[PDB]
Amino acid sequence: KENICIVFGGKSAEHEVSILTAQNVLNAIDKDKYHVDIIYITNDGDWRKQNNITAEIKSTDELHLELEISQLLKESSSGQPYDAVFPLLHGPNGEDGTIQGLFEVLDVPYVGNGVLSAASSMDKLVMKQLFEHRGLPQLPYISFLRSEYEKYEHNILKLVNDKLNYPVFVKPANLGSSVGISKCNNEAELKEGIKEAFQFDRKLVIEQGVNAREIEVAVLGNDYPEATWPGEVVVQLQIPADLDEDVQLTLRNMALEAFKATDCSGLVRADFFVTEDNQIYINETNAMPGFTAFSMYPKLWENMGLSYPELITKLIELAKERHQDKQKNKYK
Amino acid sequence: ENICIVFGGKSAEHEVSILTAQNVLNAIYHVDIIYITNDGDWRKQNNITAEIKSTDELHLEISQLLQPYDAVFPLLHGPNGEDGTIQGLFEVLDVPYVGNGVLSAASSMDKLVMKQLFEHRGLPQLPYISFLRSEYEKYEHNILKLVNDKLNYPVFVKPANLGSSVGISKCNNEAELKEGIKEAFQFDRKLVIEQGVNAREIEVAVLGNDYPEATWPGEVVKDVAFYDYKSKYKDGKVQLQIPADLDEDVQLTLRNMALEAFKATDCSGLVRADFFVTEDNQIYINETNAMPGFTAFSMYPKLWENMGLSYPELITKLIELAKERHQDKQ
Ligand SMILES: Nc1ncnc2c1ncn2[C@@H]1O[C@H](COP(=O)(O)OP(=O)(O)OP(=O)(O)O)[C@@H](O)[C@H]1O
Ligand SMILES: Nc1ncnc2c1ncn2[C@@H]1O[C@H](COP(=O)(O)OP(=O)(O)O)[C@@H](O)[C@H]1O
Ligand SMILES: [K+]
Ligand SMILES: [K+]
Ligand SMILES: [K+]
Ligand SMILES: [K+]
Ligand SMILES: [Mg+2]
Ligand SMILES: [Mg+2]
Repeated sequence: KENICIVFGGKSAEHEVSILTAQNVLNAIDKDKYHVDIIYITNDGDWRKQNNITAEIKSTDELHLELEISQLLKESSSGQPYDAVFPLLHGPNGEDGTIQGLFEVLDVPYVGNGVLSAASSMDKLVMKQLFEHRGLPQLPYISFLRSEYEKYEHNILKLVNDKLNYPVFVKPANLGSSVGISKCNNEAELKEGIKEAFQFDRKLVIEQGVNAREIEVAVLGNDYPEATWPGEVVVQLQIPADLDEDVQLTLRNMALEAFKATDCSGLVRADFFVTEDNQIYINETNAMPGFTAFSMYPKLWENMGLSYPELITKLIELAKERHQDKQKNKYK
Repeated sequence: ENICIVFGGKSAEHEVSILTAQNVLNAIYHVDIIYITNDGDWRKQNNITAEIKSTDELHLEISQLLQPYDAVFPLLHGPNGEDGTIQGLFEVLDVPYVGNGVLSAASSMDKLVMKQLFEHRGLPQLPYISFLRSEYEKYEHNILKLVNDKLNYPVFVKPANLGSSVGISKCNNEAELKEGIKEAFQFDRKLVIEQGVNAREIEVAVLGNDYPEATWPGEVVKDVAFYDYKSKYKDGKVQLQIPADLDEDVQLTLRNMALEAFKATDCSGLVRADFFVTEDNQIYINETNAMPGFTAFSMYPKLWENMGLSYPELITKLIELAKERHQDKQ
């Protein structure tokens, strides 16, 4: 058997769905193939651990678990070091690169994106700037800092009025999912949206609004990633999405380009806007997308013939490969 | 107030981090130090009341190693310290720290991401190419032909995430380029190859959080063209000049470029911007460094001394910026 550790919970608003995700992942892992330990991070930051999961998780209640951090991750309960650590955290303090940096300092192998890819895909501005260098189409947008807005509010609003068309969307640069995002139908709502998002962040983006369908593509791999056929979020899903053949192939190639633009590893989900006349814009990539048994990312791969337990195993094997390829770097 | 100095690191710049730590300790508070060996082992020594006489005497649970400290001051160079990794550990433990955050340290260490962000900011750069080890094995031929068609010999092959000129080689033709690529791949999975330029090498120091300030530029006056590892730390044939012999408008251009490069990676605390200036007065930016060296051969402290900010004041100012940034997070 191989030794795996699941990390879930976290100082997050999505604390409960991370626990729900852990139940689906734990119940999908073949216990005869993997020795499984779990680490539960409470809403206060305390780390708690339970050893050797051998039965099915019957309720999300029993995953609420009620030693130092380096000791919990260093050794499996079998005594050996873990072969892979699978974090299932969402939002800030989870997919922002911090816990990945902790994994790197402690030299533990882990599933998913690394420090650079997680942090660059989290920051809305950096994400768009790397997409633009790659040549990916994006909606017109403006960005500025809180310091600049305190002094140049008049000039910033004049640029928005000229370059963009209403409605517009105001988004904080480094916050959680749908946290501080406001659709603004006039300039009065625009200024109120800027004040709301600056109350918790120092950097802002303002996007041109678009009338389009939301199409998503799932990517899996390290150095030779593969993309799925696209799906749509009608939350109800439609897999595969009803698209023209040339749009389906364009989106799969763009998802591979977005994966490379942020130097991703393991997985990513590329979300697009597709209008009625087949105009394509990339919205964002998700370093740790929804991973429940009914989420879009696993269902997109099920349509490709990859089952949920096989997807979990493939991500673990990618974690081992990325760790091995890191050791062959010289550091002396 | 209690400060903790972290130095060493699992990095090819290990010895440089030790030399940087000696001067920061000798010029700086209740001071504790943590020595990370070249293999990644943490070793702590409490209370440095006396003066550090040699680099040799600095060859000495992580959560318990970190009254709690008012600020932790990392002096790590290169991977596993200057690339966002140890900054993420500080974030999880909710401990204030000096310098750049997770994203800023990571995006400035990776020279490819750095160049792409500098390009979007509008900064001038030399023509370059980048590729992964996986791509070079399946596409070696057209990659070497892309160097011939897009770049111009001589070229400089570099690992993406390193410093102190480790892994860099100047290649005058395709035969030397193929050896430089094989050598650079020993340090990283990703490379950058730049068109070479004949130019003077100028550096500018930046300091601050939401309102950074930049110094006057200085020049690395040298006889050799390649400022390699031996030229940087092994012998004193190279002389620094602060400020540099440049026109007033050229010096002001370099300050404004350093501020834009600081903001291009959303820097916090400090950064050092390095430039190339040709004989016909053309300007390219080379790189920025999230934690520049503080060795006797370094320039970041000397650049701020010329501004009237002495060495002990520079250390204190960096600690204040760390406490300010931490309070804004909480
Ligand atoms: N395109 C180029 N043209 C001419 N010289 C170059 C070029 N690229 C690199 N060099 C030489 O290599 C040296 C190091 O370059 P670079 O800044 O890329 O490496 P580094 O290790 O990041 O530097 P540092 O030690 O400051 O971190 C420079 O001082 C310069 O002399
Ligand atoms: N420019 C836009 N035009 C139309 N709808 C948008 C635009 N930007 C965001 N939205 C809507 O807002 C939702 C959240 O936007 P997104 O940037 O994905 O937030 P997050 O990254 O926090 O999930 C999306 O599902 C989308 O439907
Ligand atoms: K994102
Ligand atoms: K750098
Ligand atoms: K030539
Ligand atoms: K340099
Ligand atoms: Mg979204
Ligand atoms: Mg450097």
